[PDB]
Amino acid sequence: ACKITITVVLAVLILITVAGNVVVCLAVGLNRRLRNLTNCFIVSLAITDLLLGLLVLPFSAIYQLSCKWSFGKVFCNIYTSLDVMLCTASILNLFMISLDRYCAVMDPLRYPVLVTPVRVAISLVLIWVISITLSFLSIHLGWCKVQVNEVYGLVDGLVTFYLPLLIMCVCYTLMILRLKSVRLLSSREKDRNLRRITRLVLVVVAVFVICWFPYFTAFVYRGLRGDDAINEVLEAIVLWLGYANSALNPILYAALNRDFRTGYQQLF
Amino acid sequence: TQSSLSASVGDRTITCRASSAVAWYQQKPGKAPKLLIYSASSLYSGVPSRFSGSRGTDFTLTISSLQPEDFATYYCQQSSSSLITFGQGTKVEIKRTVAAPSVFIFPPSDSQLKSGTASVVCLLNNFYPREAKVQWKVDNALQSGNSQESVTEQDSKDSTYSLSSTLTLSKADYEKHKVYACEVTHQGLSSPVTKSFNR
Amino acid sequence: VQLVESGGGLVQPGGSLRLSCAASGFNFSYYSIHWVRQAPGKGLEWVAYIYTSYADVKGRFTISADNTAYLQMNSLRAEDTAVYYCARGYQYWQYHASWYWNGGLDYWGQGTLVTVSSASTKGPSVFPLAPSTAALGCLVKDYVTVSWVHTFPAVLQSSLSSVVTYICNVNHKPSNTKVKVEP
Amino acid sequence: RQLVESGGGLVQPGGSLRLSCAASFRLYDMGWFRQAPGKEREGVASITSGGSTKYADSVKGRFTISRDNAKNTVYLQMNSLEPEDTAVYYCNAEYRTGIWEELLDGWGKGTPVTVSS
Ligand SMILES: NC(N)=NC1=[SH]CC(CSCC/C(N)=N/S(N)(=O)=O)=N1
Repeated sequence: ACKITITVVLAVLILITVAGNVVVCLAVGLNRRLRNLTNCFIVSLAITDLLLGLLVLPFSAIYQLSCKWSFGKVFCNIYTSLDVMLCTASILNLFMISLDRYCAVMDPLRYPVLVTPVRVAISLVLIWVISITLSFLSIHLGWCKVQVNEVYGLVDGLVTFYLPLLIMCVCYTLMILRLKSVRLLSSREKDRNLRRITRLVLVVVAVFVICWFPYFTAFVYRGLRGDDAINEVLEAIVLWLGYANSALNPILYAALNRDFRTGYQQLF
Repeated sequence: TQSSLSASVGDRTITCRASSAVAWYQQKPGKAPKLLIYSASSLYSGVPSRFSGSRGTDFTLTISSLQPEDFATYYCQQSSSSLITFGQGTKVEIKRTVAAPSVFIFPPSDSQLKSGTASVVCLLNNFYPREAKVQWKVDNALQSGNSQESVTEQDSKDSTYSLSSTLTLSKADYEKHKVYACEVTHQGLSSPVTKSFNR
Repeated sequence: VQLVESGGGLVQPGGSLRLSCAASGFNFSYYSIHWVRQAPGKGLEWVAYIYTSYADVKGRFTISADNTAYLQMNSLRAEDTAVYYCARGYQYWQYHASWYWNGGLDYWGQGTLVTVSSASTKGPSVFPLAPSTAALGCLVKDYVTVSWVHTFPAVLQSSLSSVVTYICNVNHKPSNTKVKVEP
Repeated sequence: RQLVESGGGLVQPGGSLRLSCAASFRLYDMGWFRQAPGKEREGVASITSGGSTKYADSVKGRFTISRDNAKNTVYLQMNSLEPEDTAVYYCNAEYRTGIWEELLDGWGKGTPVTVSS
């Protein structure tokens, strides 16, 4: 009885993640209006949540329901490395979009000159190269479950999640303070566009942080107080709560921004 | 509530007894009323200074010096809770010495009788002022409800009026009676003046 | 600032007619438009403004605005015949209006004649007023332009007379009717 | 939100009237205009949140504008009132409903002033 319900829930989650990410990709690519330099990061995030669903999620589902691993160590290392790489390739795209918004808001009239398209291409290429190199030089070279230890496990929690979070919080606090202080930003329509896009980015970032904070807190604690310190139910509830964010993001994109809603309505 | 004022050029006051402040308008014969005073005391832009408005509760319009142009009807306009209402309006006019009407009685033409309608016309010519009374006596009996009066505007050269009063009678009724006359009473006339013809 | 009126024409008892006002040169939002009626040979009378009110014409009349204000009249009667005027005022005149304040209607148009008569063209009859200075004249009845001197204002029966103290030529333009006075 | 205007009354020539406008996310500007019966709307004064002020040529040297930030109340003090100053003085406020919202404008109902007595 319970197994049927959980399998249906997992199938629904995978379905929503795949369908939503393909919808975002199709809408952004097809419609000319929605092709802008800020949406390059959003499409990258869409690909980075498309792959997690297409590949990582089905195996995690099988493993969770069956409760046994059978594919073998050779595949298992690929699956954990891939899983690790996609997380590193999502916490860097969020950083770049937040840098875009800080650059636009804090220094208006210089946004076109500073954020050149070549720079955006360099940023995406660098982000993927660093993600893949780190994932396979911390998977192939050492240091199915992620294996916490003395320095590898503790260091990753502090450097990957907690460090970008505080820079992003400082950037957003300053951006909100300037936004409140100033009266007119850049034409009235331009001001409203900047404010609405800033709201979109701030809500996507806050949703990501709220979804992934419990898992990383557990990850730090398991290093601090032992691998088996926490229960299994607490260990596996957080993972799925973290994974739900990929499905959740397309709904946020459509609801917050009118252009996404229009493009989706045209598409289907 | 405010009827006729006679004044010569260069003579100085209208009154529109009511507390919303009144506005005064001016209109010449067959044209568009203009604004003169607003808020009971404020002169409209571009208006001669002669007009002034004074507010007790009985509002008064006043003209300091009359001009040939300044000869028209004047209107007061008082607001209320949610609907405004214009005054009955008074009408200045040119003073001129008294004159006496010249009475002419016209027998119905043969052709008009041939159609079947009889009209008796009493004409008062070059009489000042406007006020007068015309009475129709047929066979020494006063008639009512069968006559109409028309008055001309002041003449340009002599500032005098003419009045035509027309009696309409059926041709059969005209044939029945023998004596038709119109009696005119005026300020100048010492006694009623009667002109008579005989069918 | 220019105000124009249109839609005034011959009507019959119980009829309906709608009059529109043209507004030019000013921002329509900040103003109220008034309709003022002067009956022939009578004083000025106020009907309504366009926030709507009507004279106690209440019910029969409707007012609306789009830079054009429209007044709709229903169940028209004989008394309704008059010249109608369109005027401009402050938007909240009722709120502003007080013992010390009355803005007034600064700008006026030219007026439009609304004639409600259940009648059709009939031939004017011209008759010689034979001299019974001896005055003589011509009479025009049951119909106007009269040419040869005093011409009296036309009267409305249940007619105008021209007297000279000689050929009288009477021309009625609508009917194209064209018509010597001696002892 | 409602802009309440007051201080309108009949004033003898040479009198002084202090007007007051009360507004009930942020208020950026407040202005005063005068509209006469045969004349167009004319600016008389405007004040920013900082407190910078500009005046019309006729108004200059007689009208002063100041802003109370705490209570969101502005006032205009008219001195040396003359019959040319007869008009309905209208209040005007610029405000933002929310941090992400667009800037909007507000119009008062008008306080009528007659310089006569
Ligand atoms: N980016 C980076 N340097 N490190 C990490 S560690 C975990 C992580 C999220 S993906 C690993 C999710 C997983 N297999 N959890 S578990 N309890 O082992 O079964 N990124």
